[PDB]
Amino acid sequence: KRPIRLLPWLQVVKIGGRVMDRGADAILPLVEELRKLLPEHRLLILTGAGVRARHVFSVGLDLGLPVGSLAPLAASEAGQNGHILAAMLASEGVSYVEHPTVADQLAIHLSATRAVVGSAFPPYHHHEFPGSRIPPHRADTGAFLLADAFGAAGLTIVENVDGIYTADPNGPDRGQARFLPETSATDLAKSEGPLPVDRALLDVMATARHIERVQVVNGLVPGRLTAALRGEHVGTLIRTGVRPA
Amino acid sequence: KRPIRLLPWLQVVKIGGRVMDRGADAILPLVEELRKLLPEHRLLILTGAGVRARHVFSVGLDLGLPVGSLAPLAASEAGQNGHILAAMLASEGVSYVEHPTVADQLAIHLSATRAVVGSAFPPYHHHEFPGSRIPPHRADTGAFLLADAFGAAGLTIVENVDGIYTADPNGPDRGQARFLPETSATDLAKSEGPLPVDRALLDVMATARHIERVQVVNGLVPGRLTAALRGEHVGTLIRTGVRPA
Amino acid sequence: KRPIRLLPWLQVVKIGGRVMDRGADAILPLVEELRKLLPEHRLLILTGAGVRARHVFSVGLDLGLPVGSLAPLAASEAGQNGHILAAMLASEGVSYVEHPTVADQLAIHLSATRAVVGSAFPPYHHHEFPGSRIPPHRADTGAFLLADAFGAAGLTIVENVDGIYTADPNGPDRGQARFLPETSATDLAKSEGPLPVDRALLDVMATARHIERVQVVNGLVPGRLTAALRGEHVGTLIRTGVRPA
Amino acid sequence: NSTAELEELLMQRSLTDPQLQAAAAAAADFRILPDATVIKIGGQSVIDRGRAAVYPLVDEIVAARKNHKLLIGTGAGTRARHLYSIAAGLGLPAGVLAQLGSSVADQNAAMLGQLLAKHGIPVVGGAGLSAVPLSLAEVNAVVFSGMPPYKLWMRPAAEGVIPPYRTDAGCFLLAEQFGCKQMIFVKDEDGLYTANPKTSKDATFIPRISVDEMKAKGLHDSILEFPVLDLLQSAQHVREVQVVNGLVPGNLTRALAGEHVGTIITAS
Amino acid sequence: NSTAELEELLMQRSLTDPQLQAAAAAAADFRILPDATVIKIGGQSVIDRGRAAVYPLVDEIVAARKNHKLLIGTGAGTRARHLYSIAAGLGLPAGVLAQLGSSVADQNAAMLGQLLAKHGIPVVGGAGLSAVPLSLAEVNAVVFSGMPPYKLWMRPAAEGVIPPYRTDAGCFLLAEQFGCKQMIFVKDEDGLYTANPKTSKDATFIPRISVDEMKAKGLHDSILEFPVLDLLQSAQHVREVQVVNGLVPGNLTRALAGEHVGTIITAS
Amino acid sequence: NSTAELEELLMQRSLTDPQLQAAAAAAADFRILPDATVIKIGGQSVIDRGRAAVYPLVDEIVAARKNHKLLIGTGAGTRARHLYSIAAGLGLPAGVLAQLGSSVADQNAAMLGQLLAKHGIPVVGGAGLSAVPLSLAEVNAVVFSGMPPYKLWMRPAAEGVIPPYRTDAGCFLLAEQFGCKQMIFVKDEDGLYTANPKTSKDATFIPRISVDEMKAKGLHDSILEFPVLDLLQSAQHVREVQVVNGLVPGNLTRALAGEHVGTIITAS
Ligand SMILES: Nc1ncnc2c1ncn2[C@@H]1O[C@H](COP(=O)(O)OP(=O)(O)OP(=O)(O)O)[C@@H](O)[C@H]1O
Ligand SMILES: Nc1ncnc2c1ncn2[C@@H]1O[C@H](COP(=O)(O)OP(=O)(O)OP(=O)(O)O)[C@@H](O)[C@H]1O
Ligand SMILES: Nc1ncnc2c1ncn2[C@@H]1O[C@H](COP(=O)(O)OP(=O)(O)OP(=O)(O)O)[C@@H](O)[C@H]1O
Ligand code: MOO
Ligand code: MOO
Ligand code: MOO
Ligand SMILES: [Mg+2]
Ligand SMILES: [Mg+2]
Ligand SMILES: [Mg+2]
Repeated sequence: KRPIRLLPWLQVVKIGGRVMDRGADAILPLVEELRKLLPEHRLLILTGAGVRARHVFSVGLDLGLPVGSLAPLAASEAGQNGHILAAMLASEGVSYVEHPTVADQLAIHLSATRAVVGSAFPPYHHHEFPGSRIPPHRADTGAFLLADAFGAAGLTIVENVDGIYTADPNGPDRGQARFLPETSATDLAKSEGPLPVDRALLDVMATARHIERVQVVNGLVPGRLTAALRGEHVGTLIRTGVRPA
Repeated sequence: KRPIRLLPWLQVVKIGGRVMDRGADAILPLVEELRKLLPEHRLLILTGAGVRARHVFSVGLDLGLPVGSLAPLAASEAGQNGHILAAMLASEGVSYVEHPTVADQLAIHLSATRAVVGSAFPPYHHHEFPGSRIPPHRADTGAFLLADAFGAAGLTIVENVDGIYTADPNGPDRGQARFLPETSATDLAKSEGPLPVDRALLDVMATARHIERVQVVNGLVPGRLTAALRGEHVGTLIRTGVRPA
Repeated sequence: KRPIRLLPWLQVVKIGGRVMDRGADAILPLVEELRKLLPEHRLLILTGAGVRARHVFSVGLDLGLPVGSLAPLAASEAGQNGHILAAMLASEGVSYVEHPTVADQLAIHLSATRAVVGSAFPPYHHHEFPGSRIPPHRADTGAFLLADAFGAAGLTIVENVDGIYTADPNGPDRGQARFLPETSATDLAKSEGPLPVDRALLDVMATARHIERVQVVNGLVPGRLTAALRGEHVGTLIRTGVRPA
Repeated sequence: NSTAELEELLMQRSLTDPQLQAAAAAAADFRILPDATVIKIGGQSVIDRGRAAVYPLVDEIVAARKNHKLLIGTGAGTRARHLYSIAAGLGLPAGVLAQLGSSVADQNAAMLGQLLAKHGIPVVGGAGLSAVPLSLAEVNAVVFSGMPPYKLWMRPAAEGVIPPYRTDAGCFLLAEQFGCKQMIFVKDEDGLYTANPKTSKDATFIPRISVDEMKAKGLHDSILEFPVLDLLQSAQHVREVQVVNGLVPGNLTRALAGEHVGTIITAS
Repeated sequence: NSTAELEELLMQRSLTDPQLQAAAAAAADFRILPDATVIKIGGQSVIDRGRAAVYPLVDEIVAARKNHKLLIGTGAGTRARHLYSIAAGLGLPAGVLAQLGSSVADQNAAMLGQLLAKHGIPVVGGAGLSAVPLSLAEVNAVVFSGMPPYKLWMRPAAEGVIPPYRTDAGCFLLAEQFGCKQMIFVKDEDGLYTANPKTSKDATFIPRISVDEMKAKGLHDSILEFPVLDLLQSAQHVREVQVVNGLVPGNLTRALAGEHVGTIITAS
Repeated sequence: NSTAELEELLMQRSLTDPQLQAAAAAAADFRILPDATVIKIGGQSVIDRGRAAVYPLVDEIVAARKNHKLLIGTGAGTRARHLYSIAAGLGLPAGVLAQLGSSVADQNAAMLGQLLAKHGIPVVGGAGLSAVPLSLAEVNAVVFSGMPPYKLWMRPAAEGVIPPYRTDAGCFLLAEQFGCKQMIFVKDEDGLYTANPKTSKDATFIPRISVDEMKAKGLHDSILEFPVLDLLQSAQHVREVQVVNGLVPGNLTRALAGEHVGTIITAS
């Protein structure tokens, strides 16, 4: 059998770092939608890194630093994004919590308030896997590892696009990009081109214990996060491979 | 006069380490009974060490380490037992809290949720008293020091036996063991044979400020913890020596 | 425009260190008044240092230590005063919280309970400004910096006197002291004699973003703190210079 | 891959873009601790056995640091296997068990610290950047705990709740990321065999072998945690490892001198 | 001001009392680190530029610590300006932006630590009381982050939400409070000019100038953060500062030797 | 008591079982810091008195560490007695007062650190395992705070809320558990007398005495905290202590040299 579900009533939301990079134009509508969601769900909001992590890679790689050194440096940018977002929701009782509090005390903090914010990056730090000079375990991977370990009700990834395409919709081959309403983690893992989610996310999905699907939706369209949290199909659905019992 | 009662509405429960060592057979019925107690009391649950602490003593003593070194090493095992127990109750809003949070912020955390879990070992660490090569201030002592300092409503010790006998009911002289429904800390301190509670517990009881009695009950029988928290006599009562004003 | 108000529903109260130095005669009536205020406001209570900080200055100055060394040493005394006060209110669910929790998680903690206690000293520490051998950024300054950064509803300073006079009412020239029911931070900054509030408080008021007025009231008279929190004029009003929009 | 192109890709593309990955693969390579050796002291192999096994190794370490810079990691052992049993019987996930195991390896690191304190060798957090002790002839070595920091974020194995990345992985990845020159696993066996020497009588010793050869022999999970073999093949700095018997007096010292005691496992 | 009078005032008067302030001003003066030099390494000036600028300075620092005790602080830079833009656009107060900037300066201090670890130079908190490293010939230097600890208690500027006290103030006040002997700012310009050399062609170099002279020339906010000029005039221990170009190889070393490279700004 | 029997008892019996206690009493005895000396610097006796008392002792410590390894603990003093008065008047328990006292002893340890930093002597947590500083001729000493870690778990006295285990107990138990060779209490009196020298004129000096003799003379709570006398009789490593006058220049140094200054209190 599977491990038990520690927090079966939890809903986890991951905010893309490059969504935050857009500034108030995107954060304010997002903050308004999250305010209205507070009475409806028990939310753990996790933030990604964004462009600032590409700059530290640019500097770190130029200095020749190993992937174990760049991993935690990029994590800092995701934490700072979480502090910004939590600050905008402080009047509603939301604050940022550290990785130790998420791992061991999430139950008390969601009893004290409706939602909390944290960093989506996992604590792999200087023990990151070797191979690629770019840290593989990034924000998408960290959020799913937590959501599945807790046995949460779901994980929703908020992006700056409608979902996953057959090619980069903002890249050189954007003319051939075809939207994918639904896909499986295994099918994605066998394609070569770029993606909007970490490739490590597909690996941990292959060993997932509880979460059956993850939906990628566009946070730049008000209402889709709300609809996705109710199971409405408004983006790309990724089937992890887990079946019921 | 006495010091004031800081938290007069608190009930403290100490779970024996060797109860946790029995595994799911004993933890699951215990977890079910605690779930039903959450709406009835404001609970601080403290866990003991168990057999794993005997193994570190075996290794530490063989290495010749002083009692000040073995004390904190055994404490770690009680903390790990607390993490296991708290994890089973996370869905109900319970989590593990560290010694600093217990000492200084218990009031806020029991306002946020109904109950919390912590380590029963006190922070004597490398300042443990000399004399015996076995650390004297263990889980029973730590739990009573807290309960009495807070002026709690009571302290209940959960064991793997019905109470205190005249001899070890699982030892060589188990044929002569006679159950003791009620006793005083002074009477116990003057006997020589083994006991199911720390001998240091009887010393701190002699200087107790508020708690008048501590009941030792069998956690392997569902319902006795619940009955003991209402003052029902279902185990061994230890009179500390404190009288009313 | 101004920065947004992070916690517009917050009320901040600063307790003078020399009020705590008076002992139970002053703390017990104060604790009773705060108990009755808990259901009425969302309170952040901050404590000052007092006479113990003058003693460490006496020793530190005799040792020739710089102002950067004396600043954090005095802060410790304000923290200890906060632990004493919070302990008296633990039965009502109040506890002491550290500077990091105040800066980043005040929203969650005031959702868990009605009020919390903290140190009024700001973390300038060994980066204190040079010039005077006495640390300038003290308890009054730290409390206003927080209250204004949060955009709170107000800040009330609790003293051992009725308010600000034209001279020290307990000093050599107490015969000429004239009570000041209302004044402006700029007017005060241009006078030379002593005051009951930090002179740095007047500087940060000149750059204040939200708080328009701070009232200084006598905590030795039960009821004035309660009246001041409702905007009643029972002490000295200090106009910071901020106007509405 | 010019830097102007790498920086252009780092700002325009997703990190998953193969061209960005390729551009980053051409970056310079810096070794943080190129002159250090990482050593794992086994939990059950050594530390659980008491003074008979720990005291001789403490003496070896004290004498070895005169000529070799050492980062000494600790395993977990018996107490960790008991925690895994309790938690696993309750149905707790791998991430929770991972947190429990760290407590055991931390205990063992503390006990070694009690014994090594009078020799100037501390127990530390952040062994890879413990710059002061690793630059003093009076010290020249530190002790750390062997479990990795994943904790609740531990990646589960394909089946079961036992954390797949434990003290062998924790110590190895430290050596890899800080560009150390040597990785030595100190166990209670002479090295790799064809069959398990504990449970098989006709086992043959293997002095040297590659990861690919081990898997073909069905030896992927024998004397090392099998995920380490894959980490080894992906490593940038530590391309081979050495497993030695810590219960043989002087085995550790002779390995630090370049003698071919034990088994050497090569990435390729 | 006798001590009996000072202690009498410390217990009878308010700390605002001018007589108490005057009595305290006569106290003895103790320097904690009288033989150390504080150095700021610029974020955008240096660290953001990569190996071309960082590696030469790492080499300078490694060689300089043989003869000079150094406390090396780091600036923030590009990533901090991006955070200020995001937060400022949201209307967040200066105290919140101050917390965001510390994260950048901390990152830069870590990256220098990765490079300096093999030389025995650590990244530390509490550089002013890092007694062990600053007393060893094998070390004799430490790295710290440049932002001050004010965080949400940051005093806002007269206008705007940009924290007015940043890495120039953080490094300077550390040198001042611990009574260091020298403060050196390492930028990407040769020093102070009459006009901005980046945006003006007919600028004239200024080798030496006082705070009062800078303000009269309209140069209060040029190569240094202007609040530092006022902190400088109130300083007890560090009464002048020196700004040098870190992109010139050897400039830092020559400044530590007493050569008049760059610009010297005097309190009076 | 063979180990097989000890391990059999450790797994079958309660830790309260006398046979298990007896078996554990036969275990080997390891000293962690056998060559160190623990010294307490009094709060009111010394530190509260200012430069006249602190500066000479700082000089003594700087010169003494050339030949003696030192762990220097600090007392609390005046500010702690004020906190006890405030809290006690409110009816707060001993455990709360214990937390307040630690803050005072920590302050005093910091102030000594400010003065000793330029000499390479740090203020530390975990003095007993501060391996690096205690193995360097440039350092060879550390400073720590004197209060024990019991905090809210402090055992109350028979009567009153004043914590019975304070800085004398904190420093002594550190010396005992780490197997140090010597314990020196630095007060403001020459040593033990028959009557209180402060409040009695016809007092006679006592150079040497046992714990039992002190109690018979009614001197159990005189120059030391009386619970320390009982801790002394139960000690495994530190079987005697020495009380000296810190206001006499050179008294500390002469005690470290073996001169019989002050009073020696023996366990038996
Ligand atoms: N196959 C694809 N489908 C959709 N988007 C793609 C694809 N390949 C590349 N992209 C690009 O990925 C971008 C999203 O970038 P990315 O996922 O790196 O940021 P993020 O997820 O917001 O940040 P973080 O991972 O730091 O939280 C899209 O805007 C799009 O241009
Ligand atoms: N006089 C006695 N009366 C009852 N039990 C006794 C007595 N003497 C010895 N025992 C033994 O003590 C055992 C309980 O063990 P113990 O108290 O060490 O574990 P625990 O309290 O669960 O663990 P911890 O103290 O680590 O929390 C009983 O099962 C019994 O065999
Ligand atoms: N102009 C003035 N008006 C009123 N009080 C004054 C004035 N000048 C001096 N004082 C004195 O200041 C005293 C208050 O002291 P002070 O403000 O230092 O303590 P506090 O504010 O309680 O302590 P802390 O600042 O540590 O919180 C009054 O009791 C009064 O004697
Ligand atoms: O980080 Mo917290 O643990 O809000 O009580
Ligand atoms: O450990 Mo906590 O302090 O739940 O807010
Ligand atoms: O200090 Mo806390 O963060 O009550 O949960
Ligand atoms: Mg993405
Ligand atoms: Mg028991
Ligand atoms: Mg005042």
